[PDB]
Amino acid sequence: GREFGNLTRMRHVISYSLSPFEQRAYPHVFTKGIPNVLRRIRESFFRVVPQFVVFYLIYTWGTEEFERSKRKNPAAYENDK
Amino acid sequence: MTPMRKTNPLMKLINHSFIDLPTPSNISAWWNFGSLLGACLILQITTGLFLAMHYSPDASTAFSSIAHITRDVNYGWIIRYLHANGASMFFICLFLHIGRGLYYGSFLYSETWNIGIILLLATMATAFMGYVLPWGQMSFWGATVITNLLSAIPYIGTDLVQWIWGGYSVDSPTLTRFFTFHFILPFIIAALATLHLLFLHETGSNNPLGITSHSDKITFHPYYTIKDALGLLLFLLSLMTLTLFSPDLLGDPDNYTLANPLNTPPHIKPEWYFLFAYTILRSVPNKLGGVLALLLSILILAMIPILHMSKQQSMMFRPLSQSLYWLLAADLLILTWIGGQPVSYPFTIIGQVASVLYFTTILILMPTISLIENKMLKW
Amino acid sequence: TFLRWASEPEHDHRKRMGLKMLMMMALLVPLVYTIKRHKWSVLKSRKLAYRPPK
Amino acid sequence: SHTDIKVPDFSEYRRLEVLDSTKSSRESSEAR
Amino acid sequence: AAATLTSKLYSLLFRRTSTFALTIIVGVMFFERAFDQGADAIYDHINEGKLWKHIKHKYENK
Amino acid sequence: AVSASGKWLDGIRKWYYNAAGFNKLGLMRDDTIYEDEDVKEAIRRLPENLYNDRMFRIKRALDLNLKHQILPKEQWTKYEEENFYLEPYLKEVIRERKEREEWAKK
Ligand SMILES: COC1=C(OC)C(=O)C(C/C=C(\C)CC/C=C(\C)CC/C=C(\C)CC/C=C(\C)CC/C=C(\C)CC/C=C(/C)CC/C=C(/C)CC/C=C(\C)CC/C=C(/C)CCC=C(C)C)=C(C)C1=O
Ligand code: HEM
Ligand code: HEM
Repeated sequence: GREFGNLTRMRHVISYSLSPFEQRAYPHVFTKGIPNVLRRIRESFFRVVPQFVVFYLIYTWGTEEFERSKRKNPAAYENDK
Repeated sequence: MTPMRKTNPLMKLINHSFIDLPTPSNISAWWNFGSLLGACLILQITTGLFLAMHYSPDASTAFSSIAHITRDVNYGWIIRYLHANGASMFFICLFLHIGRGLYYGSFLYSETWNIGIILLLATMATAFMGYVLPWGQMSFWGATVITNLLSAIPYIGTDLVQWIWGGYSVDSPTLTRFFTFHFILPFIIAALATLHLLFLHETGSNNPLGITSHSDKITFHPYYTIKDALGLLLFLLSLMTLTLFSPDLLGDPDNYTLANPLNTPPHIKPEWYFLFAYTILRSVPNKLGGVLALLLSILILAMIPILHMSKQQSMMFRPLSQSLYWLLAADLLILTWIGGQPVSYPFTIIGQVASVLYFTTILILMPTISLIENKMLKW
Repeated sequence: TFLRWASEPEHDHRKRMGLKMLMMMALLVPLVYTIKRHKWSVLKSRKLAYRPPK
Repeated sequence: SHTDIKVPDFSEYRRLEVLDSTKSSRESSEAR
Repeated sequence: AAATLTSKLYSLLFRRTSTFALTIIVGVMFFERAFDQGADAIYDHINEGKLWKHIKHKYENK
Repeated sequence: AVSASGKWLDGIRKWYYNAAGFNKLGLMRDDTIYEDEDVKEAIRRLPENLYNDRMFRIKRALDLNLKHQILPKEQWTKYEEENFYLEPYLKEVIRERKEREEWAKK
């Protein structure tokens, strides 16, 4: 079960391969590669991105509220007189 | 006439682990960090060994020793920065190494998963005692706070703190023992790592799909050697860029001022990799509550395998679980960010909400949605 | 400026080594990736077929 | 039968020098 | 019709691994000098006047 | 029985099925189940033809995942054509385990 000699029992399968020296290292990396990457990105965009956008909104508001708190209070001095 | 790597005992082990190891062919980059972790360890070890030849583990000369390394020792500054920056890289890979298992369901390998928890705790201890060695303001006070956290024990309390300190406060004796412990633990982690790999080989690696890969296994020597040799090159690229262009970015000033037992800086925030737990502590007013929270945090990782309810390993085929996963990650980012900010109204409330959300998501939401997905699949 | 030096006298040397590192990586990263693609091509182009007895 | 099997075309992936099935690959070997 | 440069480089050097190693190490010997000198010249040209070696002239030999 | 709710249930299940990407690789639902000892025995009881088909489709899926490719649209698995071939065998195995456990406690 841990040696290539005996791992599983398969039947009726064929495989075809070519030598590394008989083929290009970057085949269709301009017409077929980029579109596949775009498919990958698009297929998982809405599953991740939006949550991290919420994080950014929480981060900005926080900082804004923190600084907003340190501003002096005109309502604590109107009557101080 | 037969190959000589199948007779010599020392070559049998190398052949099993490295050359003729059956490995799934579709494993992605996520499976590379494992190797990188060991590589980073091997780097740290050597880098630290060279720093030990010029470091004086004494409270009155440790700080001056480092200043001498960076100004008089040939290429001492680069060695020091490589050690410091290489520690952050360790944690980054370690967090990504743990996230992969959480996502793809590698925790089902009980033995291997449990060994990892131990490895994590051992590495966390190593990094904490290393950070106190420089004897800067942050180093001195960070140890004080973290060491005073054992006073919450019901009846023993002070005894452990005074025992660890070797006195009534933090001073030279504490520094010396920490230096020795810092030196030794990494070698203990190496032994644990071998046990980690040991239990792993019995079953093999898990593919991203989660289905049995016994039909598409390939050898490791020609394919994953170069693939893991490309990852290490990228790892070095990132590390060298950090060291050679922004030597002090993931650190914090006040480590370049001599430690003062009397003066105390205001923020006194710990290291970035020990920030999420720090916020969890501050979220609970009670000391005993906070320490239990910290521990309960790590313990969740051990309980995660028990909380699994879906009939699939990978979340690749379970989008609702994926969305929850990413929300949990964002929550961890918020925890880290809060840890870096002073104690104030908005941060405190946000930290409490993040902490409760963290725990609830893991302990409640994940099992429930897993059952829901089993229902929509008519399992 | 003098103080910035006194706290970092390896400034010039640090950046010179950085410059060399950048050019060396630029040459190396594409090369190593090419070797990876070369070795892996045999797997990336593999074609499979299933021919049961009928 | 085992004779119906025939290798599918790999033309897309092949190097420019060995695209056609007419010229010998022996001469290009050293170059490739 | 001339045999390609790579083909000649292969038959004479790359075919025998020992010569393949020999040419590698000689190339390292040569490339090290070339790369080092080129990088140093670029760095100096980016910062004329700043580097002290360009300042020695104003004060030297008493 | 409820018609509108049942149709809504069917619609949302079909939506979830399409959201799961295993149909994109020609995989049936029963191929994705985690392989515990119960599943291992269930697979051992499959007839040769179904076992052979299962292995080949897993190989194709692994091969596609190797190169980050996707099977053509026309060849994607359809929600209505799927056959739950493994359900009867797995159910019998689980029931046998329950009977053994029930006996074992008394
Ligand atoms: C404030 O900031 C900070 C933090 O943050 C809050 C921190 O943290 C820390 C960090 C420090 C700490 C916690 C300290 C941590 C400890 C250390 C430095 C000590 C380091 C050294 C070690 C642990 C090494 C000592 C132990 C050694 C060598 C152990 C060797 C033993 C083994 C291999 C045997 C174990 C073997 C195997 C596989 C794993 C366990 C055993 C197994 C068979 C598997 C077990 C599981 C099972 C069979 C599964 C059971 C079944 C099923 C389904 C589930 C059952 C479920 C049920 C509910 C029953 C610091 C400093 C900090 O400053
Ligand atoms: C701290 C130093 C560590 C080292 C040196 C180390 C080493 C490794 C290596 C080299 C691998 C093989 C990678 C692969 O095949 O994908 C691996 C796998 C694994 N590691 Fe670690 N690891 C460490 C920490 C951890 C931690 C903290 C965990 C937490 C759970 C963990 C859990 C796992 C698991 C579950 C696997 C198996 C993944 C699979 O089967 O797909 N490891 N480890
Ligand atoms: C995983 C293993 C290790 C980790 C994570 C680690 C981490 C650290 C960290 C973060 C620091 C402080 C860096 C700074 O303050 O900028 C440090 C300091 C140090 N470590 Fe370790 N270390 C490890 C292994 C070792 C080993 C094996 C040695 C053996 C001698 C060692 C010796 C030292 C020394 C001498 C210092 C002093 C740093 C200085 O003087 O600037 N470390 N370590």
